Amino acid sequence: YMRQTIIKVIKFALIICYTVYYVHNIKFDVDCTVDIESLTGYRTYRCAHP
Amino acid sequence: MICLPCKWVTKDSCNDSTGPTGIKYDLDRHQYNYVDAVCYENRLHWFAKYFPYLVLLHTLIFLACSNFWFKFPRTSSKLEHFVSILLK
Amino acid sequence: PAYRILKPWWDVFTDYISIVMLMIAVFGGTLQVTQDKMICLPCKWVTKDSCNDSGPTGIKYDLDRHQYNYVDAVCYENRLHWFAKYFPYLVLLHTLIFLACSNFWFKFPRTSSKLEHFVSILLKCFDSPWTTRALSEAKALFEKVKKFRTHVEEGDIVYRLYMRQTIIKVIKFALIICYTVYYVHNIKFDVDCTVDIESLTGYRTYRCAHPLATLFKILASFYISLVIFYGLICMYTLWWMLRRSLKKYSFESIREESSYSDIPDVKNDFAFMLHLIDQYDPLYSKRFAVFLSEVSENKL
Amino acid sequence: PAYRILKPWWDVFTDYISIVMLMIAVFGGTLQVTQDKMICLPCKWVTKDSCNDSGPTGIKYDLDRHQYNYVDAVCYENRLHWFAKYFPYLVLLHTLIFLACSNFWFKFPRTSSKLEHFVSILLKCFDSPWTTRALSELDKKEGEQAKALFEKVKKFRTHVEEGDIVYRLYMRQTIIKVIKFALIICYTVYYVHNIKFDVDCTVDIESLTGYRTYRCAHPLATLFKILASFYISLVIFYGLICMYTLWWMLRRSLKKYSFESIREESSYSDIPDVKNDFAFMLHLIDQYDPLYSKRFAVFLSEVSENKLRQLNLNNE
Amino acid sequence: PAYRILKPWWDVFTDYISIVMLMIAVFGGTLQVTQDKMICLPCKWVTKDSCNDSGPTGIKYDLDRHQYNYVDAVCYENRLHWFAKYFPYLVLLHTLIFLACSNFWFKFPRTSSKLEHFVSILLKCFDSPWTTRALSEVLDKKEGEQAKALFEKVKKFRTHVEEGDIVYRLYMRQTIIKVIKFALIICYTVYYVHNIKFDVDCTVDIESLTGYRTYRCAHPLATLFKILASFYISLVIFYGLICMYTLWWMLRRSLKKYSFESIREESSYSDIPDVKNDFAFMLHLIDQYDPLYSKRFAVFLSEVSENKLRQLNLNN
Amino acid sequence: AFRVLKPWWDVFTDYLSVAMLMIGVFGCTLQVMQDKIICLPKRVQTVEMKGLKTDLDLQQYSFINQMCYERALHWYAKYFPYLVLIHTLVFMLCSNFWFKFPGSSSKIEHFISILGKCFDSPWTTRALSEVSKKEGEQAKALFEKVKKFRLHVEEGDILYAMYVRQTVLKVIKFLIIIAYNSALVSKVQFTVDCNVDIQDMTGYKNFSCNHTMAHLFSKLSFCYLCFVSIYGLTCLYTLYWLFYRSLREYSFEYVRQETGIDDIPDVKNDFAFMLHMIDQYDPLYSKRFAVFLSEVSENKLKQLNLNN
Ligand SMILES: CCCCCCCC/C=C\CCCCCCCC(=O)OC[C@H](COP(=O)(O)OCCN)OC(=O)CCCCCCC/C=C/CCCCCCCC
Ligand SMILES: CCCCCCCC/C=C\CCCCCCCC(=O)OC[C@H](COP(=O)(O)OCCN)OC(=O)CCCCCCC/C=C/CCCCCCCC
Repeated sequence: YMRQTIIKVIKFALIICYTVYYVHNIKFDVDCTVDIESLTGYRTYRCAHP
Repeated sequence: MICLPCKWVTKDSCNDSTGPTGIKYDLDRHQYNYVDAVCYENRLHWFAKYFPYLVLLHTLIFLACSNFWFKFPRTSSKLEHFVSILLK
Repeated sequence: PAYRILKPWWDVFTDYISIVMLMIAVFGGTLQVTQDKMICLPCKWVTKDSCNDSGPTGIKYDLDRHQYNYVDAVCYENRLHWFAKYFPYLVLLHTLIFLACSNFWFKFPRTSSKLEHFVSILLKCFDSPWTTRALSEAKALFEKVKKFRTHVEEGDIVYRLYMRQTIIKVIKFALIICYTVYYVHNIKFDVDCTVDIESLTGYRTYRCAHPLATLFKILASFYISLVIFYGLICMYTLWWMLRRSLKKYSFESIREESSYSDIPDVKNDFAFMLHLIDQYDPLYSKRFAVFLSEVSENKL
Repeated sequence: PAYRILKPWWDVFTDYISIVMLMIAVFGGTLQVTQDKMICLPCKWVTKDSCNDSGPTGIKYDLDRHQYNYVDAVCYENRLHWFAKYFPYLVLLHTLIFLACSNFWFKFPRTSSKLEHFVSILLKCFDSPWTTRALSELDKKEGEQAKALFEKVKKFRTHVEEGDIVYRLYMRQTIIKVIKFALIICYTVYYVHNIKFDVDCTVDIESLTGYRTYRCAHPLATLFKILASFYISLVIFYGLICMYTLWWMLRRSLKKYSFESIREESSYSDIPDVKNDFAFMLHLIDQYDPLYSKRFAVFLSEVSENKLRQLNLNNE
Repeated sequence: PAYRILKPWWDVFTDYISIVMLMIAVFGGTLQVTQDKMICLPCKWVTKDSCNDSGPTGIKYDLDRHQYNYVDAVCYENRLHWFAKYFPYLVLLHTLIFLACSNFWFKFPRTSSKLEHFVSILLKCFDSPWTTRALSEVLDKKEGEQAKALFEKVKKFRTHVEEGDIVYRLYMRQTIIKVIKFALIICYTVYYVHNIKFDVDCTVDIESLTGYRTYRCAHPLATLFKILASFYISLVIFYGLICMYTLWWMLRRSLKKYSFESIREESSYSDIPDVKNDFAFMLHLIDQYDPLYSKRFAVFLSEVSENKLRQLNLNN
Repeated sequence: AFRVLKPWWDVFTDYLSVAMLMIGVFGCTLQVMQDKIICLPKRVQTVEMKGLKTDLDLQQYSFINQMCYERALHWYAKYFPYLVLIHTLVFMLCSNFWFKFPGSSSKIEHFISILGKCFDSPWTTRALSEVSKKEGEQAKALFEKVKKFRLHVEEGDILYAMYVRQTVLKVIKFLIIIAYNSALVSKVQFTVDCNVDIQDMTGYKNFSCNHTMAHLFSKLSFCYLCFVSIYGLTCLYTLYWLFYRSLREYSFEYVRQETGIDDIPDVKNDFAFMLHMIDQYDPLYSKRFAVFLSEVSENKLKQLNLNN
């Protein structure tokens, strides 16, 4: 029971740290530059993530 | 990811420079789908793509940690003995 | 359930009619959610805001696909009749209220407690061995029966709630039939929409086809038929609760048939649920008579 | 459940047939919801309001996708036969009527009460050990349960012979099922050929599209024909079962059951020849298992009651 | 349910195989309902009703989306083989018929009554407290009465079931049907599994509506409907082999004659006769499941054990 | 009781198999999606750029998509979840392979019945008190039962060898799965160069495609590989524990060290194997069941019953 509690609390710490750090990268507007000009004709696109 | 190309570019960036008329990109529907798939795979952040699966993995590990002592035989035998004789 | 006997043939028949009404309501609801739409096409030629129709070659409209979707959405919102759009939700609401009216006689804790007490004592009398001996010719059970009689003859709340439920279930039937019959002719396949989106589309008037109208027609007709059945059942139910007085029950036939003639005339809520018992099967009432007569108590 | 004892082989066969037709009704309704569209292409050259049917390059119709959808909806509504559109709904309604007619036996409160009482007394006679002990030819609790059970059986026998409501109800149910089988077979056999893959529609929407006659393909028409053939086969089997059930009711008087073989086998030779509804439910018992009537018949003869009371006097 | 005892290892193996076949049938039916189609592209160069096949730029066919949909529907109806279209429905029907053959034993009312009564008395004998004492070789009044009633019920049930064999006949017929249908399924599925092709050359003569005569079509789910079919065939083979073994188990030994020499020689009760017919068949089924049930039941039918039970009852 | 004879590694492998089955089902539902691969032809005919017109219909694009899905996408990237389902089904079937055998089940049930009834025997506590009436007759009967068990189980060695066979099957299946999955996991790529010859149908011959769920299938394959690796590590530890100590020989000398009576013998074969099972479960069960093996203990208990 002790070990389960420490494992759960350290995993909570890791989860909250990485989720709070990376939660701001979910954006509606994404600028992509993927170098597919040979197949499409344009290089940079402005995508919307619904 | 609904992707629309930037008609005018300036140093790998969109330039953003009598009635109004729509911009003609001359792209097929399938070229649009190809662009959507490519930019979704490449330039969307990994967190946005794999947030629900990471959440599911974290919750499964949490449930396994909360129910490990119920399934581990060395502790489960003691627990069932305690519960049975205490209830009865 | 526990009240498998307090529900007569009209109650169970209306319950099954309510179940079939509910499933057609759910089917219509998923019908309206999933693929319900309307395909709208303008009249190209015009004569006083109409279309004239002065080998064959297709008519070009110069409309984008999104302009067509906009015309569809605007005409669906504005010029499709609200009955053709919210018929399944109205049916679902009506059936939910019908089921609530049917089960409020079960769910109210005072009436639920009274019904469970009567059901428990009736079942334990039905499985009791002494009633067979009495009919051929338990003291604590007899005292419990007397105490329950004194408890339950005080008020007639159960009969009053049943009466109120019957009145709601018949007046709601009347309103449902009136409004559904009056508005069932507004579900048309072909409609005309004049929504004034000329600044966005270029056309004023459109002819729209509602693909699920005819189904929503016949289902509604089907629904009407079911409602009629419900009402007819409820109609006779009103007769069953107006021809005879259910607050007073006479044990005359049973006390004449049985050796004991001292069974009193039961009144109030006891009389009402014993009338329900007699409607279901007279064996239970005939058997509970001998657990009430004080002469048989003296023999017990 | 407890009514499984009263259902002979025809009833359970019809129940499984009915659940199968419900499965095909649900499948047909789901497919009619999801993919019951049709693809309509205009006839480029119209001859006498018809289609002339007269390197290669594709034909240009100058029609938008939305004009095509409008043509599809209009011709699906107008020129597709009503059977091809409402076959699964009709099948569902027919199967629901079959289920209601088969289960109205168990839902009508008078007949349901009689049937439940019969099942209860038969099951408690099965559980009674004294019933087996008497047939093999004293415990206090066994004696109490026995005396209660014989008094129960006399009371039930006096109760149930009054009216043959259950037998008449079964007759009406079988008659309703067979006439509905006849009507279903007639109209479905007549109208199954109208489900066609290729149809021609003429809906007069030249004002909105520009073409008068169209040739339409119904992709679900062949699958609906297969489902209709399956439904016809299932209804034929159900109807044959109904013919056998009606012939079973009309072969011998089910309101007259003789225990002559049973009382001839047993030592008790005074089991009365019961009649009416009790005879009917006992005939159904014989259709399920003759052992139930075999072990229940000892509760009706007066000699068995005489020896029961003699053994009670010996015990008391 | 209660009939888990009567199902040997082959029966539960075929139950799992039928469940798996139903699972792949549901998967194939879902794919067929949702995304079964074909993408048909016209052949610009035609030669003897076939495609000639004589920077780069695309080929303009001048066909609308709806002309393409019409071509797809017509060449799916007319030129794609019926096996590729209706394989999920065929496997669903075959699995349903196999399950019906398996459970018709449990649903037929006469055999259902026989099996239920046999299972009930076998379960109450297996849990009878007197069996432990009898195998270990005073009696409680309730326990003694229960033991006496159980002995008499076993005797009368043996006399009741020994008269005729209807359970064995139904099992024989079900195994024969299950192997015959397996042979037919394997034959026709093996013959028609080669018609599931990814590339189909369709020629439907809709030149008046489209402008082209021959089209080449891709059936996207063909390859999947190939491998699943192969998987299905594999399962059927397993099923058939199991059924074949069961058929051999019916024929290598007489299933209507059971000898208690494995028990009456070991136990002191050597007076046990040889039961026959249906009783022998269900006892052999128990021996297939677990010989312990038959061993513990075998003491309740010999008369020496009856004598010693009556002696113990008298001693109380 | 079939839970008691299952050590921690067996429950761990069962839960890993359940997770692998869930992964396979998720992959199959991923394969349900209609839109699978998206293809565009190659070499098609403030700087302002303009789109490249391929002059293709939607049906031509769909035909190219299906042609490249059938003849250019790797078979692993299309049929990975079905292989996962098959492998996890075989893993689940072989998990209880030594459980389902008839003789194995009979001896396991006899052992657990004898051990459980010994565990609620008062005379076990009586003998533990002695070391550190009617129940005497019950203990004598249970001693004859233990002797019957010794005559019924120890003559064979089916259980240990069959368990070794099942563990070896698990180990080799893990090896094969890891091998071909590591060999073919690189085939699940996003960008695929499709080179079908449909030039007579669409006008183009070379196409560049993307598998839309290539990243998700790669993640699923890596998760399945991690699950199979954990399964293999567990089975390798099981093999090490099985072979490092001879489960045909259980030395009761550890009981002899603290308990004074030395008459209990060293069991062999199936008895020793199942006693090692119960030692992995709970060593108190074995240290308590040890006292029922001696003959001079039976003589004492016989002496006690004689005095009573
Ligand atoms: C009160 C009810 C509450 C429950 C409602 C829950 C909503 C349903 C949940 C599932 C969501 C999926 C719906 C997706 C809709 C959008 C997809 C789309 O664009 O579909 C296009 C297309 C529109 O055209 P077609 O239907 O071809 O028109 C042919 C004309 N006859 O629609 C489809 O292809 C169907 C879309 C998915 C439908 C799945 C859900 C339908 C449920 C069926 C209900 C009946 C089931 C049992 C039938 C009973 C027997 C009568
Ligand atoms: C025995 C026969 C039983 C038949 C029962 C069938 C049940 C389903 C019947 C209803 C059909 C509903 C039609 C829905 C069509 C809606 C529009 C359409 O064509 O959808 C295509 C669209 C394409 O995918 P997107 O998510 O856009 O992919 C790109 C973005 N990621 O979605 C689809 O693939 C189909 C849409 C839902 C249809 C399927 C619904 C039920 C699926 C069940 C899954 C079965 C998995 C079984 C798991 C284990 C397998 C071993």
